[PDB]
Amino acid sequence: QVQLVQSGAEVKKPGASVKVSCKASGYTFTGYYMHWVRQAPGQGLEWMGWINPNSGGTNYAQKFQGRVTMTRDTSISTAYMELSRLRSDDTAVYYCATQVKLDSSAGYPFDIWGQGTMVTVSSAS
Amino acid sequence: VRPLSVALGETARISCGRQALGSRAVQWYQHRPGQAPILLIYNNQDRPSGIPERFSGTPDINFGTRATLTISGVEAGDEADYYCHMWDSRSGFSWSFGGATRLTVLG
Amino acid sequence: NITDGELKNCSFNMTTELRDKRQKVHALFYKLDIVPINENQNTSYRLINCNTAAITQACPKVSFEPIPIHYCAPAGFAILKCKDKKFNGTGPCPSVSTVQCTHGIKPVVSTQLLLNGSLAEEEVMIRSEDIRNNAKNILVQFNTPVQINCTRPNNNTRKSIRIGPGQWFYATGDIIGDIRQAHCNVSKATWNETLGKVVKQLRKHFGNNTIIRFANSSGGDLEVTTHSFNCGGEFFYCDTSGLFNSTWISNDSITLPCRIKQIINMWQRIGQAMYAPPIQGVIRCVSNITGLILT
Amino acid sequence: QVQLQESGPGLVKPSETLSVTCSVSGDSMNNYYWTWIRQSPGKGLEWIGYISDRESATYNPSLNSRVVISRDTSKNQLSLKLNSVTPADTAVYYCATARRGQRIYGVVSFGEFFYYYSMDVWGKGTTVTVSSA
Ligand SMILES: *[C@@H]1O[C@H](CO)[C@@H](O[C@@H]2O[C@H](CO)[C@@H](O[C@@H]3O[C@H](CO[C@H]4O[C@H](CO[C@H]5O[C@H](CO)[C@@H](O)[C@H](O)[C@@H]5O[C@H]5O[C@H](CO)[C@@H](O)[C@H](O)[C@@H]5O)[C@@H](O)[C@H](OC5O[C@H](CO)[C@@H](O)[C@H](O)[C@@H]5O)[C@@H]4O)[C@@H](O)[C@H](O)[C@@H]3O)[C@H](O)[C@H]2NC(C)=O)[C@H](O)[C@H]1NC(C)=O
Ligand SMILES: *[C@@H]1O[C@H](CO)[C@@H](O[C@@H]2O[C@H](CO)[C@@H](O[C@H]3O[C@H](CO)[C@@H](O)[C@H](O)[C@@H]3O)[C@H](O)[C@H]2NC(C)=O)[C@H](O)[C@H]1NC(C)=O
Ligand SMILES: *[C@@H]1O[C@H](CO)[C@@H](OC2O[C@H](CO)[C@@H](O)[C@H](O)[C@H]2NC(C)=O)[C@H](O)[C@H]1NC(C)=O
Ligand SMILES: *[C@@H]1O[C@H](CO)[C@@H](O[C@@H]2O[C@H](CO)[C@@H](O)[C@H](O)[C@H]2NC(C)=O)[C@H](O)[C@H]1NC(C)=O
Ligand SMILES: *[C@@H]1O[C@H](CO)[C@@H](O[C@@H]2O[C@H](CO)[C@@H](O)[C@H](O)[C@H]2NC(C)=O)[C@H](O)[C@H]1NC(C)=O
Ligand SMILES: *[C@@H]1O[C@H](CO)[C@@H](O[C@H]2O[C@H](CO)[C@@H](O)[C@H](O)[C@H]2NC(C)=O)[C@H](O)[C@H]1NC(C)=O
Ligand SMILES: *[C@@H]1O[C@H](CO)[C@@H](O)[C@H](O)[C@H]1NC(C)=O
Ligand SMILES: *[C@@H]1O[C@H](CO)[C@@H](O)[C@H](O)[C@H]1NC(C)=O
Ligand SMILES: *[C@@H]1O[C@H](CO)[C@@H](O)[C@H](O)[C@H]1NC(C)=O
Ligand SMILES: *[C@@H]1O[C@H](CO)[C@@H](O)[C@H](O)[C@H]1NC(C)=O
Ligand SMILES: *[C@@H]1O[C@H](CO)[C@@H](O)[C@H](O)[C@H]1NC(C)=O
Repeated sequence: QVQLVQSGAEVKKPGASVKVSCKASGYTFTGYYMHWVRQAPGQGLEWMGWINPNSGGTNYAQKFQGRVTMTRDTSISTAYMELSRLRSDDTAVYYCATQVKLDSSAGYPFDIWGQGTMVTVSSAS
Repeated sequence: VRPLSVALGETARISCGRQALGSRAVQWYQHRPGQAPILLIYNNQDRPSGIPERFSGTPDINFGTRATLTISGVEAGDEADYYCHMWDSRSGFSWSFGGATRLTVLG
Repeated sequence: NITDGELKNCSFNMTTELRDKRQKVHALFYKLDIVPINENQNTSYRLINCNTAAITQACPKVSFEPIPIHYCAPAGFAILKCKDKKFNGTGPCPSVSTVQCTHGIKPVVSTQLLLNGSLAEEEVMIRSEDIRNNAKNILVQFNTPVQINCTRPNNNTRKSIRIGPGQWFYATGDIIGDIRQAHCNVSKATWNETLGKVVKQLRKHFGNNTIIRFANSSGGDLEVTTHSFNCGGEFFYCDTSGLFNSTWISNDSITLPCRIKQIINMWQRIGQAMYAPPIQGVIRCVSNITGLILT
Repeated sequence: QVQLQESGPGLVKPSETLSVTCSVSGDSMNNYYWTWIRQSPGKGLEWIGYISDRESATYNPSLNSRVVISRDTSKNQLSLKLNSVTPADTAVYYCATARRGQRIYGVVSFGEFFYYYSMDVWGKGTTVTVSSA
């Protein structure tokens, strides 16, 4: 079935790098884009960027310019997301979305989503 | 150590033992036993101050040639040991002067 | 022994026509076609592609030079050509003509920069499908071609060795001359004038007073981050960061470095990898850069 | 228009300090480089190393790196210190000057050039013979 699995992450300390995954199945993985979105607890959504797994061409917003890196391993149809030099306001939940099925041909909007992983940070233990 | 006997009136040509690979820059030196060594040619086409214009250098254009110092109109003063100094691109930094040659005149 | 590098000399065992004899041959390989296998920490190298896919050679009796190709419709159909000087991409076209079939087309492969295309008329063209969304590449076509000269000053040598009964294997046996990096030059004043023209034309779609800035590629590959093309029988990869490094508001030519690959994976697929034979002598390619592709 | 005149002990037992100073007479030094040359009877000239204003002291990779060159701007002199000498090291020592030039064949932006030193003005040179007697 068309779906996306993720891997839950533990709380990280400030100044560390997180590792986010997103694994798809079913439909062909090298045909459509894939976006990354974040949701803060008690606020609205905010878009992070979009990666094209066909050729590795990425494009992300200016809010995270120079701090996030997106890769892809099409040999096993999995994505990745790295982020170092963290802060305290980056406590949120992350999602990876696609546009596998829609009558229109434009890239937006995306409909299918995944489980999602809530990442939060703590200064001390 | 390699001698070369050329009588008076003949124009001789002495070359360097070690060949070069690529862009080249050769310097020449002359040394008499007991005297001080003085350069002859540098940059393969330049002439220093205080030398007769009888030693024609070897221009390095359209790489594929070699380096050789010729002597035109040899006199009594042109009889000593010669030294060749090579500087190229595919060898790095040259330290030693390498082998030398010795010229002898007849009559 | 160049003291403190782009290529490396590798020696290895190879078969012969006689099934019991084994010879030892040496060749030169570029740094982008070799991956270490030990890492702890000695030097024992291997190729890049035969961990995942197979490899075939391109015997040099054929050439890759692009030639004009006309697409001609069969008996019963027809082709309609529009001749509007303000064709923004979609909509009606007043001047329509019917031709037997089209003119020559040069199927040249390129990335981030079109080459040997068709010049516009009286203006530069800025086309796209939807401009108000960041999911469609935007095409730009100039009105005057810019000259660009790529060159690899090395002097290679083709060395052929036997690999079996009736087969042959070519390699770059030796480099004779001066080890230097292959580069590419582009005029500076013409480039700045063309960029001024294109930003003046682009200002029509984004308000009459805005700030336009350029930036280099984002990254994540070796084919869609640099400027990739082929000429003289060799594939180049020339960095293009020294071009989109300006900011616009309200005879000293530019140079660009280039790397060279041999084991390419063009026409993205699995199970196939095309080797490229080396070209003998020197290569010098002049081109008319005309296009632009911008996200 | 500079002349260099060297002075040394000449006879010294092995494994002691051998210092031969080459005093300078002429114009002041601001850009020229200096070099020492050793010549043994039966062997050619030995380019041991050069000195510059950047306190750079490099030598041949086969000279065991046991000799040091120094320059004092107070006395305006140049000296050398070579310890642990061997009686088989008798030779004449010249203190000369040299100039650095560059040769370009490719593109300067990528560093397709290389340097080379040429000794234009020379000195006199004296012979030092070391032994246990
Ligand atoms: C893409 O674009 C790039 C961008 O330019 C191109 O890159 C250049 O590429 C060319 C060739 O590929 C390359 O030229 C190479 O240059 C060397 C060196 O040239 C220098 O020196 C010689 C000789 O000189 C000395 O002596 C004269 C006379 O006494 C002095 O006036 C001079 O100052 C020099 O003194 C220097 O040495 C002294 C010690 O001897 C020292 O004391 C001094 O302090 C100095 O250091 C010059 O002749 C030469 O210049 C010339 O240019 C004139 C005008 O055009 C012409 O009349 C003659 O050519 C003249 O020689 C230069 O000054 C040459 O020897 C090589 O032959 C070669 O030309 C150049 O350096 C690269 N870089 C630049 C910035 O240009 C690239 O080629 C291009 N590629 C493609 C594919 O398009
Ligand atoms: C864009 O079009 C260019 C045509 O102007 C083309 O340049 C030509 O490319 C060839 C390929 O090697 C060069 O060499 C050809 O011509 C020489 C002439 O002696 C032949 O000996 C060679 O065998 C070969 O046929 C040309 O010199 C070069 N220029 C011209 C004027 O023909 C570019 O290659 C094209 N761009 C790309 C990316 O392909
Ligand atoms: C590459 O290197 C080749 C080998 O030296 C060289 O070839 C020859 O050209 C020189 C120069 O005229 C001749 O003297 C020689 O006889 C030639 N030999 C052969 C076998 O052809 C090439 O000229 C070099 N490449 C370039 C572009 O100069
Ligand atoms: C790569 O290594 C090979 C073998 O070590 C080199 O081939 C020889 O090169 C040396 C130069 O150091 C010559 O003395 C030999 O005569 C050559 N042949 C053999 C059979 O050893 C090769 O030159 C090296 N590559 C480069 C670019 O230097
Ligand atoms: C690319 O190569 C062409 C061909 O050499 C260059 O064109 C010429 O320019 C030089 C000097 O600028 C003139 O001596 C030639 O007569 C010109 N020939 C032609 C046919 O126009 C061109 O300048 C090179 N590009 C760059 C940026 O230097
Ligand atoms: C695009 O241009 C930027 C401009 O600097 C390049 O920037 C940086 O990254 C380098 C290595 O990753 C660092 O060494 C620089 O210090 C750093 N500079 C800045 C201002 O951040 C970037 O590498 C270029 N990208 C590509 C793909 O070439
Ligand atoms: C095959 O048999 C022959 C018999 O002489 C022997 O010499 C040879 O070594 C054998 N095969 C190989 C390649 O060893
Ligand atoms: C061939 O392999 C043997 C051992 O596998 C090795 O000793 C030898 O060096 C190889 N040949 C060459 C030319 O390196
Ligand atoms: C082209 O013009 C038509 C006419 O209004 C318009 O609908 C369309 O959006 C335009 N497209 C572009 C890419 O300018
Ligand atoms: C881009 O332009 C700036 C302007 O000063 C310059 O410092 C920088 O070196 C340029 N980048 C490249 C890659 O040339
Ligand atoms: C490149 O432009 C020049 C100038 O218009 C033209 O003469 C040349 O034919 C063009 N190149 C090609 C391959 O058409």
